[PDB]
Amino acid sequence: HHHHHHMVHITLDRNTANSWLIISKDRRQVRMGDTHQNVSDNKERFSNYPMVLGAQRFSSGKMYWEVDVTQKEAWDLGVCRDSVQRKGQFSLSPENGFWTIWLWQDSYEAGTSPQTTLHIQVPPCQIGIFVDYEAGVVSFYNITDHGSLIYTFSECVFAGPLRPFFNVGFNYSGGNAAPLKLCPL
Ligand SMILES: CCOc1ccccc1N1CCNCC1
Repeated sequence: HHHHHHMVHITLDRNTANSWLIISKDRRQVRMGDTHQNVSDNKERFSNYPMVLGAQRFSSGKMYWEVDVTQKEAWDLGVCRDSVQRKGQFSLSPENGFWTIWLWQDSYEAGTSPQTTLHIQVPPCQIGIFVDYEAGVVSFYNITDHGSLIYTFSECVFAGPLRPFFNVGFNYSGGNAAPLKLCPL
């Protein structure tokens, strides 16, 4: 791909974070803490999952960013509507306002309903996310494998402003403590 030139500087929005998340001072890294992080509750926080949004809102244009997933066992990445449900249980689907891929139990899947199997020969350590608002496209790239395509959602119905979306995953195993990191441009 030649999408790198639409690079945007993403930072994480503390106010949207699940109360167990720890966001770095520079707002570029997030990990699961071992306990509640001593913040007050608010209507923006994701309550059932270790999720957080980017601060940036997009309603037009082409945008690209990269995320480091090194040594993680489980995570979700992509974009979502600003108006997604924050409280209780829900599935990641375009019908619910999410355009995502994930790693879970040694397999990669796209968050369609039902989910779609991904075919990745080189497990990625960094993922590139490309959004073309006008075209209705969200694409995922394997930076570890020379930028090879992972998945494209097309004919997307964004239906409002979009925010970068992250899930660091639980750490029931003791093997998923590593952070998600936004990579430099
Ligand atoms: C591990 C302690 O639990 C959480 C920690 C952070 C977010 C959600 C949960 N729950 C929500 C209720 N179901 C169990 C996990």
